Amino acid sequence: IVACDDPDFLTSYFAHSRGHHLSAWKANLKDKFLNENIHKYTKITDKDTYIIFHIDFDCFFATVAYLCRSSSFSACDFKRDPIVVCHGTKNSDIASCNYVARSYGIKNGMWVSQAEKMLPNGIKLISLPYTFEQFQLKSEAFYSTLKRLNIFNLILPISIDEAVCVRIIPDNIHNTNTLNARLCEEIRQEIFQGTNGCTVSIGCSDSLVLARLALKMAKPNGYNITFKSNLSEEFWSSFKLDDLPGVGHSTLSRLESTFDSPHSLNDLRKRYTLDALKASVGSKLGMKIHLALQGQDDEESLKILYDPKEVLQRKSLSIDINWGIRFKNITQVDLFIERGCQYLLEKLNEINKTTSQITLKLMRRCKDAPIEPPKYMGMGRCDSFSRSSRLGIPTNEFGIIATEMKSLYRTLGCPPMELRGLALQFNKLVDVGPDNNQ
DNA sequence: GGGGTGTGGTAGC
DNA sequence: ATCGCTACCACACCCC
Ligand SMILES: Nc1ccn([C@H]2C[C@H](O)[C@@H](COP(=O)(O)OP(=O)(O)OP(=O)(O)O)O2)c(=O)n1
Ligand SMILES: [Mn+2]
Ligand SMILES: [Mn+2]
Ligand SMILES: [Mn+2]
Ligand SMILES: [Mn+2]
Repeated sequence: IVACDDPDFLTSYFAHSRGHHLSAWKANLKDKFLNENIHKYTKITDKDTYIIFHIDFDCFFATVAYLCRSSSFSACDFKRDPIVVCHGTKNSDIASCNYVARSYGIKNGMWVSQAEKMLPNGIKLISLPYTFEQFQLKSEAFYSTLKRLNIFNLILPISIDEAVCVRIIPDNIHNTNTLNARLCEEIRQEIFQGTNGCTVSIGCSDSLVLARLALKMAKPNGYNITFKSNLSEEFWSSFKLDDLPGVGHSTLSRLESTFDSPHSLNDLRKRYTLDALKASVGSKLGMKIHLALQGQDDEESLKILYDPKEVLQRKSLSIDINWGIRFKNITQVDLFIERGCQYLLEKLNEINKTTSQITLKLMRRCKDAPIEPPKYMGMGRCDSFSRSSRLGIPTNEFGIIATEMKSLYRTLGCPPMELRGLALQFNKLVDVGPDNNQ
């Protein structure tokens, strides 16, 4: 048990934070792509016809945590009991629930108390601990399998549990659905054996947006092949609005009142005009949502195939800590700001870059929000503020960066005990070259 | 036109 | 108890 003002707080919070493990796994996957394909150039051109295999583990954490469960859960049955991965018993986020749990309508992200209340009496929720190293190991088996199979020209990290895999079809050869239906089976089986029992689902299409939607139609433990020539009302009607890329809870809300509450992608499909759509959710987002409702990708999304190196290169670096923030005085806020900058400088140095620009974001307790929110150590309800500072010459100096960071907090005006959350960023990054003379 | 900003949206949760 | 993390783009304005 470690308070925010203990020198050890950052290391411990990161050791238990599944969100931190997720972002770091993500980040390490993107660097290994940039080292593996440093002199390879098997990227996607417009001269290429390609198919997208979008591959993802079914209830990833839930599965790995069950497969590696301690002897205390030996009798747990993974297709018979609702299983969640979580820290706690009340206001603890469910990082992953199995599909037994999803029948009762439990979702990823809910709290244990909120998922328990949806089970009928006589049904027990099972809560497995996080198994972070096993998550990492299993993922490694997944990416090793994909590359070993020798059937993709580009393998794109999406996640600890996801990749977009591109196969180029030479125009001599002729692709068919039984050929496709059957790479899927090879992939699913090979990953199953390699992961010692984890299952993946695959969506397969001539577009990223259709492979994403197909992947969702395929889950659990299955695969869906849906090309643009296969589109039907039956397809669109099997999706809700935020199933679509580019649609989070706010865009979703905006669409639901500009178009008389569409309930399936088919509804939205038949009721929308491009121009009312732009005016409702924003023009660029609206042109992507319009493209997506036809199965076609956007130019912003296609870049990941044409220059995946430029897309997956890290253009900023940052930490976020919005849990357990309870400082009493400014001296403690500064020391923790200092310990954050040193951690970020460690990351900046491992990648041999400087930063031109930093940013501090913070969360401040809303004036009438309780000082302790329902969630233990939660941020509670907060307004956020941020400020940025452009540094003269790019640097990796702790003196300069930490001092400007503490000044950006001194400037935002937030009393130490109203602090509930901190974010520390390095924005513009420069590679350190061989010349360093003025 | 270019450059900047803080806020807010999506994505991967 | 409980561990609410990162990275990118879009936008509405301001500057020269
Ligand atoms: N709100 C969330 C969503 C996901 N995760 C973690 C746990 C997941 O196991 C992992 C992968 O995310 P996915 O979106 O792929 O969800 P799942 O793999 O758990 O289930 P599925 O993809 O079959 O729907 O990310 C989390 O911690 N909090
Ligand atoms: Mn998954
Ligand atoms: Mn996933
Ligand atoms: Mn959505
Ligand atoms: Mn997901």
